[PDB]
Amino acid sequence: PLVPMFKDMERLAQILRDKRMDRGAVDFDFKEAKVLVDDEGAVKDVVIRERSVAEKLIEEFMLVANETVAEHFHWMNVPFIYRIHEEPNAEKLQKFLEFVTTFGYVVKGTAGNIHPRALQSILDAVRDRPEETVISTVMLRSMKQAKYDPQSLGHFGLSTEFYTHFTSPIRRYPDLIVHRLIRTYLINGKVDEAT
RNA sequence: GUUGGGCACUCUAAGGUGACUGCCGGUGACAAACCGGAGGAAGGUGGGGAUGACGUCAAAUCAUCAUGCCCCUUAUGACCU
Repeated sequence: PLVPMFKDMERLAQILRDKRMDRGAVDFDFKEAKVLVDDEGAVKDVVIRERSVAEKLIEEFMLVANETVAEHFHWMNVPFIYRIHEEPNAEKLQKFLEFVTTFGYVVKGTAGNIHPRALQSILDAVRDRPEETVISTVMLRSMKQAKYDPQSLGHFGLSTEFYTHFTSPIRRYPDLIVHRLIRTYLINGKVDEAT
């Protein structure tokens, strides 16, 4: 009974992913380790963490929910919490652009006005190359860390203007705050100056 | 800097230019906003500074005001070492 829904979920996730990549999001697909332990905490193995179709599908659904909530509250113009990723440091990024030129990769843009899509075009060009891992690593080191902020400053890595965390309030206090602000402003209608 | 000297550059004292997110767009209600993008000595409150109608609250404080209610009065007074 669920198989038809799962096939529609896969198609929708692909449509959302295609849109996200066309918007110029940076797909940072790095090989992470997963340490496997037993019930006694003894190490059994160290494997590559793979992101499957099912994880990527849920990722796209949580992303579009997160974007939709952030955009809604941005236009409501009430105090809210955002998940921001600021523009890269122009000096670090200039050094990265000089670095990838040594491998013969030429990027369209200047370090002070780079579009995320221009970085994604490098990742796509280095995919399945020996130099992939290192170009990827030096690109990451040129980016800023994402953080929580009351200002909607956008999310460079996701190439979006509106982003918040809404989808995990059991394990993230920002999401729990987002839920309280939703209840305060939308459900209870409490948009008064003192609130 | 002496020794002149209008003393340019000082300097000092005004006066006056001066900056306005104004220009100018990316987004978007061709909106806002924000990203800006230039000019410029300097930027978005050019930056720090700056503002009453009914003033008003056992605010705060009986050393605010109270003497409160004190009191000692050749002494709950001053002078000396």
